[PDB]
Amino acid sequence: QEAHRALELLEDYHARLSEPQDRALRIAIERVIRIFKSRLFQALLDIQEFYELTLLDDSKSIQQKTAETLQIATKWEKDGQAVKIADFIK
Amino acid sequence: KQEAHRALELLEDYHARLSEPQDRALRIAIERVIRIFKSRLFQALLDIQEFYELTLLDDSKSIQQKTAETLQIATKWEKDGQAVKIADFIK
Ligand SMILES: [Cl-]
Ligand SMILES: [K+]
Repeated sequence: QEAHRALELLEDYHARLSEPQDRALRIAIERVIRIFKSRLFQALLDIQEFYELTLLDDSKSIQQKTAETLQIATKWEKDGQAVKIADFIK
Repeated sequence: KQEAHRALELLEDYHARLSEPQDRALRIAIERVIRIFKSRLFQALLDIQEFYELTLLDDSKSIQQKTAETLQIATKWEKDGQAVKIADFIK
């Protein structure tokens, strides 16, 4: 169970599922993989957006960049431990 | 450039280049961002590990049950942008 290889292992399990009676599972796994990649991509865009808006803008002082960096850490730390209670349609 | 896959690499590089003492508080704050982001990634990968070990590698579950659990997990992720998620909530 090495965390950095968890998706690799799932990919390899997918590759091994070739029997017709396992095909609905294989398609469901393909959907997990797609949605997981989208989660990772969105997470990376969170870094890209911070990097652009805060760190590359050479009109912001080091002090302002620091403040913005501290606020994003604070926010992400809260998000990290937040618990879902509901979702809303559309 | 903004190749998304390289976002953390570029952040790490910016951190490495912030070496003047008047930039040090910004350097420390960026290192905190990097730690917190890597922890987010690590928990996400544990979500897959937990699924793999508890659903897929459990030989006592039928294919039907494994399919249902697989669909469930992706649906939850799919709904996360419309989710109400409360920080520091009551136990
Ligand atoms: Cl995430
Ligand atoms: K998340």
